[PDB]
Amino acid sequence: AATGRIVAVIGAVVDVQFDEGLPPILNALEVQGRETRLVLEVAQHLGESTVRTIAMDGTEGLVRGQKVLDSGAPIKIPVGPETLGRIMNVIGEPIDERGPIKTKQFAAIHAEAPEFMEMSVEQEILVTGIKVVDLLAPYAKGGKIGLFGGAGVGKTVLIMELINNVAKAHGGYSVFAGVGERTREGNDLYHEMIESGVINLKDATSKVALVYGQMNEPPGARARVALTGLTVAEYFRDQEGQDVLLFIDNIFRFTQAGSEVSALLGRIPSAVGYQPTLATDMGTMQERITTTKKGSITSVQAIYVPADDLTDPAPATTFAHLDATTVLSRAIAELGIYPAVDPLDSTSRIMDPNIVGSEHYDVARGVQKILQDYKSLQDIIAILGMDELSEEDKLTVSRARKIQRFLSQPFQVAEVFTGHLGKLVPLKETIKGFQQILAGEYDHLPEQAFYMVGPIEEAVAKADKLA
Amino acid sequence: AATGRIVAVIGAVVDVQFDEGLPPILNALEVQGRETRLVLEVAQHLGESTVRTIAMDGTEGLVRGQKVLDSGAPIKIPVGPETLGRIMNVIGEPIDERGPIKTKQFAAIHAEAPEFMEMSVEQEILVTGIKVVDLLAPYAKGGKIGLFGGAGVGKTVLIMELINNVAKAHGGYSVFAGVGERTREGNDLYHEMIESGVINLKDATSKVALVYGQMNEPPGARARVALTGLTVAEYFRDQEGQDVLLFIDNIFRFTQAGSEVSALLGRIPSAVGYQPTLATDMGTMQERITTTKKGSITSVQAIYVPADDLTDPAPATTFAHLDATTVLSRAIAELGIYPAVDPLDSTSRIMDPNIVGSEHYDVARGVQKILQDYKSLQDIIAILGMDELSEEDKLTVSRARKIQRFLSQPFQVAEVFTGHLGKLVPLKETIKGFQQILAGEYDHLPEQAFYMVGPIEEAVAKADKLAEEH
Amino acid sequence: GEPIDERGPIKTKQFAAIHAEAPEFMEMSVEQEILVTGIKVVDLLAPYAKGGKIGLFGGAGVGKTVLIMELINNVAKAHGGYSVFAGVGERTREGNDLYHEMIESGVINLKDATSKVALVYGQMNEPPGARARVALTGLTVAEYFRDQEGQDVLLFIDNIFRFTQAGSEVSALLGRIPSAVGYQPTLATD
Amino acid sequence: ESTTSEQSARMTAMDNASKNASEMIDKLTLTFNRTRQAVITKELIEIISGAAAL
Amino acid sequence: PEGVRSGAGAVRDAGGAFGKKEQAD
Amino acid sequence: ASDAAPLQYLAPYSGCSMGEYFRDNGKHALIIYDDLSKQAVAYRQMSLLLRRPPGREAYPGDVFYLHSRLLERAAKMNDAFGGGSLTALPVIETQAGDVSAYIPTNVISITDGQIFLETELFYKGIRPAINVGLSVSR
Amino acid sequence: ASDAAPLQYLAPYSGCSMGEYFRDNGKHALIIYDDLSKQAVAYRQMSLLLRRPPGREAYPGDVFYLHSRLLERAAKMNDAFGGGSLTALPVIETQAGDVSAYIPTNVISITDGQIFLETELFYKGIRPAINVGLSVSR
Amino acid sequence: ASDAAPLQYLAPYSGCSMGEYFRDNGKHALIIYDDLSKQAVAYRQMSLLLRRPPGREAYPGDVFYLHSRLLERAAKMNDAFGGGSLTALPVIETQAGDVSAYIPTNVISITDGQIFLETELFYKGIRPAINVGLSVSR
Ligand SMILES: Nc1ncnc2c1ncn2[C@@H]1O[C@H](COP(=O)(O)OP(=O)(O)O)[C@@H](O)[C@H]1O
Ligand SMILES: Nc1ncnc2c1ncn2[C@@H]1O[C@H](COP(=O)(O)OP(=O)(O)O)[C@@H](O)[C@H]1O
Ligand SMILES: [Mg+2]
Ligand SMILES: [Mg+2]
Repeated sequence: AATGRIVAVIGAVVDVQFDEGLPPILNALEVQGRETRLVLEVAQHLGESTVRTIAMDGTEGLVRGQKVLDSGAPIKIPVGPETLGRIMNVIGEPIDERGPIKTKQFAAIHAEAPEFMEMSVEQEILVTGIKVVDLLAPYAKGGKIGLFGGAGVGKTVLIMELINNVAKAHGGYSVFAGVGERTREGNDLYHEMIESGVINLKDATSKVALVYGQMNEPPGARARVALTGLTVAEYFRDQEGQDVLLFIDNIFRFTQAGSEVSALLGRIPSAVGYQPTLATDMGTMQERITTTKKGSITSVQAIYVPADDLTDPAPATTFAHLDATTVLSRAIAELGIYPAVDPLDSTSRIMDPNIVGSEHYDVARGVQKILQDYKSLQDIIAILGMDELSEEDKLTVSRARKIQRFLSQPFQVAEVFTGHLGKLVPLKETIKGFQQILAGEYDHLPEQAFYMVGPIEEAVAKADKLA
Repeated sequence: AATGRIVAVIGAVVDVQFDEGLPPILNALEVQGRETRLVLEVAQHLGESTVRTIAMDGTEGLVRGQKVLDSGAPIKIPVGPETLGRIMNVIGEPIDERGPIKTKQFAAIHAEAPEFMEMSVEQEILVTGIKVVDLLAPYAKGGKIGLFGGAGVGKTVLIMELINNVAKAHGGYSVFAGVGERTREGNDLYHEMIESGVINLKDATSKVALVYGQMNEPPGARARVALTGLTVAEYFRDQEGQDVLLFIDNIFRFTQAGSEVSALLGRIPSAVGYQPTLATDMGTMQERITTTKKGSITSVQAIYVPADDLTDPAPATTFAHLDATTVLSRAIAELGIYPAVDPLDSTSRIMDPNIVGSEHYDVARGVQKILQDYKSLQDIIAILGMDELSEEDKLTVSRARKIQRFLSQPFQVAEVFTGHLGKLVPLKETIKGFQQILAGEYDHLPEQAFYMVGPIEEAVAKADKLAEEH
Repeated sequence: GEPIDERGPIKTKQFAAIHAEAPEFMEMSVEQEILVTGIKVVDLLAPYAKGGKIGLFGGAGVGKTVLIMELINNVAKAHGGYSVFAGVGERTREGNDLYHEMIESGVINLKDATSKVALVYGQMNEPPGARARVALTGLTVAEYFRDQEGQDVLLFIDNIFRFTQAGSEVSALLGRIPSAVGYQPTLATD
Repeated sequence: ESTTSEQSARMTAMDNASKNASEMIDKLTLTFNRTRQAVITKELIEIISGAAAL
Repeated sequence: PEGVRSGAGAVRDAGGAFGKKEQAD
Repeated sequence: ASDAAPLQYLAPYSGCSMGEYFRDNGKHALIIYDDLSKQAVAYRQMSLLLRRPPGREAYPGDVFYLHSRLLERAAKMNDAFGGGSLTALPVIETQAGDVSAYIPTNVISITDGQIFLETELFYKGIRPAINVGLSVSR
Repeated sequence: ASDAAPLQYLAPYSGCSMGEYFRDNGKHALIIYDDLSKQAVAYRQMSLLLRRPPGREAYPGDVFYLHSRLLERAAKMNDAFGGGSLTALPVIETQAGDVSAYIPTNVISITDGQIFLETELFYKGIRPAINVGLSVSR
Repeated sequence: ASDAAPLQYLAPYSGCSMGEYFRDNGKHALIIYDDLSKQAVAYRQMSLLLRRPPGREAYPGDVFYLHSRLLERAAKMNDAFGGGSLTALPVIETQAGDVSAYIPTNVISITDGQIFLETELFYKGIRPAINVGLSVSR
């Protein structure tokens, strides 16, 4: 439509000058004279017919005076029912060496959040087969879920266990978006999805689509992948009536990548070096992943905490965008309890008697009270010792130490490097097993018998063998 | 005699350009074309015929190019004996809806401090009726007093009881200034002083003048009301040879107000986000509250400590300007002892054997020694139980606990809270009661008899009733 | 490099600059050896390494100066080497005491050519730029004995910490953004 | 017979308690030092940032 | 002098378990 | 959370101005500001983009005056003006139970009282988790 | 140490390219980076003199990308591309065994396993001093 | 405190120059500096208003050089110069007994000993409250 000239190149920020026809904000531009396609996005209007842009690829080899062409619309990607079983990238180009993607229509990345009158307020429960989540902080259908944890504590093993347990039996479609992670894990996921049968290469019976931008990409790309996943997630919700599952890995890299360019744009840093616009641009992205009167979306997101700190500005503003929280701890993982879920720091919105029933709620509140009481005796035990306690305190210590063991469980996806067998518990058995321990029926068993088992019946047999 | 134009409005800072004459620093300017009165004060000369000013009210509705006039002198306020029983503004305007203040004189709020050869060397005790103050940290006539404390420990109740006890029995006049506080309390004080007869709406026998600027005002006004308050008192000290009283509530807001405009004036911040001109600005104002050879001023000031931290730069640089300090603590208040005065962190300058005698001095030092010795015994009790202690340690603890209770006292302005009538205790009973407890003449009584009483004669009468009701 | 002891000019034959470069890769020794001092405890439990660095944790009242002078004497007797002393941020009173203490022991002689130590002083009341270059002045003197005569040398430094502080003040004066805990950004390369 | 055993047990208990206290006071010091450095760095950055924006 | 030095009454100032245990007795 | 920062900055005053209508006509009203902590972040974002110097934690220099002029508008009028009233109930959130932070200490010293909630009492079966040893009402 | 900072910042990529030569020609190679912490320190020195906003521990905000690029260039090619390989063993030093710092945690989230060496075992005599409880390979 | 900053910055040198007169004429003198911290605050104010780069706790880079010059003019002269003397006793105030702040660490490193005073010994009867454990003269 119109042509410009490059005036300055610094890192991942480029400025262009237009003689006539100044493009509007959020439009895409094309660079002339390169082997591979390179696209720029307009961000600011400076003045004197100049704009400041952000690149989506490497910017080595650019010379002042080079030509830039205008397109006239934002970034558009192919969307439809033929994206199932394929692999895309930031700007919607196939990277699975299988030819072009022949869809009928396209869609733009940037849109607006659903209005106030389109919200739904129904609530139900989702069963995962994991004791801690079902007993303490159950999930829901059409809600947001977050997994907090440090480095090396096990977020992605839990995400793969949830995929294995829930995704297979689902009747709808699924979307997996990977942002700022390892490439070899993506290759492993692709090959195991080929083996299982979710991806079929000889017909049209696939039920998953993949979008990837990993940690080897410049910061411009990593700041835009999640919206590329969101668009293909939203098409299946609006145009078709379907239930969609969306998995996002380390949405924290969406925030970090945005602060690597804030300095180059000429802004004053706010706190701990972060950009001043940290909550608004997160709120813009998060409000689109919702459930409306046309469909449902269930979200599972993994979040990262720098230097094992929960007061950092990045993970401290995500608590307000969730309906269920699961917090992982390194100290529990040191003691050998897997999964390392903190039972005194996880919440859910549907833990009330009128939804889950009275019995479940009473059992959960009793186990939480018992767990809280044992934590307040640590200082005395750590110095004076166990002998100073009375009988009731010793009894509470023994029961709390027995309860802690029974919360661990073996996973099926970890059988390869643990030498065990996976287990899957129904809800009623967990409720009854915790009731029986609370009632004191198993005070004559050693505390080492409640370690890494499934239903309660396996504890008595392992205790019987370990005479 | 000069006229200017507004060229910039940012926040609460305005810039004016003059074409004929340049007003000096610390001058008052008046804006033309508003229904109310807006006043600007000059701060800096920026060159090229421009000044940078600070507003004393809201700045909404201003338009670039609006005319401004020059008055030719600093802020001037009415002063004299016709301002008794009236409420006035930062710039001297009635706010009690009773007509104008008709005096014959005016004064400028920016003056200079007295010199070295005008100071006085006099020290006499001033009895108040409170046991802790009269025993461990006496006050002096013509001295400076500070009341340090955090949020919610009792500064305002104490400063009200000081007024109720000292002000009414005083021949001279009094001034009260409110800086950056709640309006709801300023409504309470006004109606309290009418019932007591100190303020009269019909006769001409008032004794108090009031100046108010509260926390709903822009930072420009909150940083000047104290000078307006002390300018009134200087008149009653110099032009008339009479003793005056001066009460100030939260002088801390005078410093906080100056930190909200320093950045807009183009300054590099100092430590913990304070302006680089803290100590000098505090010192310039504080030096004017003194008792020279022409009159006497007795001042009481309330100081706020943020987050119970006494190392903060605002309260840290205030200890040097005082003669007696009382420190309120939150730990003591949680035991239920009021007033929550810390007995091991209060000081006075006239606590000397040659000024208060030997008996009074020995009693206070003996109390402080046993209160210090009590602390060390509480570490042993944590590990080994109470009963393994020797009998001498048990006697020491029993005496210390009884000494601690006897320092509490019911006030008269707190009858709604506690539900008891107030008490006043002279000095001799205060000395004798502690001397007897230190001797050991009341080792056969329970602790509860020494809680919330006046003299020593009432504790045994309380114990007898407790025995009768058992 | 001018005398401050009121005895006259230092008449020599050559001059050298204080800014130089480290020896190349092909001039290093590929073996490690031991320097023997003649003290039982050091030579038995914590031997010194030839061409190495030693850290001396200590203070006052535990005989530090006697140890310094005894090392100065022993290395000159058993091997035939000279020594250099450098005081970075030196108090004047202690430097006068040290100067007068070295004369009576015999390591400095005022009557003939028998001295063994050369002293370089940078005192506390000098600008920060001056207190950051004294160590290179003390190193340049010993490099002559090493290269032009082929002998072994000993070098002492009063305090290595004040060398860091003096260099930390210059960066602040030149207007550079401070690093962690208020140190210069070039802490490791200096 | 009983008194001697009581004394000989109390001595061992009072030895183990001091061992545990010595173990705790060693981690608390390292935590204190790290926090002390972090406070200085955080308070210097603010002054630099507020000086640059003028 | 450089390190952390304790004083008298530090057990009851922290307000941990031992302080309340001391108070109730 | 999807609206622009100026709207979140302007919202509480727009509601106080609606509450003041009843106060001046002899009627009584109640107002609630949910999460006052989230207005200060929008004010800080709006001020920084206007090239104003930062302060502590990059907050503007007058965050105290932002709330002081807001919480002073609730009052009880006498009979000459009608007898109306207006009541306020702000809300604040703290990080890891730290009440001695920057923002909370400002708003503690303005109001007439406070109610404290704790997690340890929440998990011990005490619901609602009101700490009666610290809550006060002046 | 005597070399300038940019030379201590360019070094690893230069070795990585020489290693990548073999990987694409059907051969196998191994590379050992002695210390990435000193490279991080050198990069921090370079950044501050360019007057860029500091962050945690005065490190720039692009430290993660600096190592993420480097350690992603070791892979195992398939048969159609030749079958070569490249293996990497980075080394990092800690202070008083603090593994919850910025750079050590940053690097752990990149590699595929870690080996822990303790000092108490080294002092008591166990050499090599490997903590079997913590060391892991995926 | 009512005087300008430059006078509070010039005061100690003027008093040292008066005492240096006795030292050069065979007599002895003694000088006492009260509150050396307030001179440093007065000096910091001018440097902050003159647009010089700040440092740790906003002090300028040549604050150590300001106090090292002052305290190096006390000496004992030999017989050729007469035999005079000059002795100094500076005073410094600490916050919460913290001896690792910026200015006390500077001043402790220049002088020849310290006399430490405490408040716990004051209220148990030991007056003057001198702590013999942490006091020394070299
Ligand atoms: N359920 C589990 N059972 C056994 N080991 C586990 C489990 N979860 C995590 N781990 C340990 O954690 C490591 C993987 O961590 P990872 O899931 O990659 O952490 P993150 O998700 O934070 O990157 C494995 O090597 C394994 O030893
Ligand atoms: N005898 C007493 N003296 C002082 N304060 C008391 C007394 N009895 C109860 N209090 C409580 O102490 C609180 C102190 O309030 P106030 O003086 O307004 O705090 P501040 O000192 O912060 O101004 C009052 O709310 C009151 O409930
Ligand atoms: Mg992972
Ligand atoms: Mg008050």
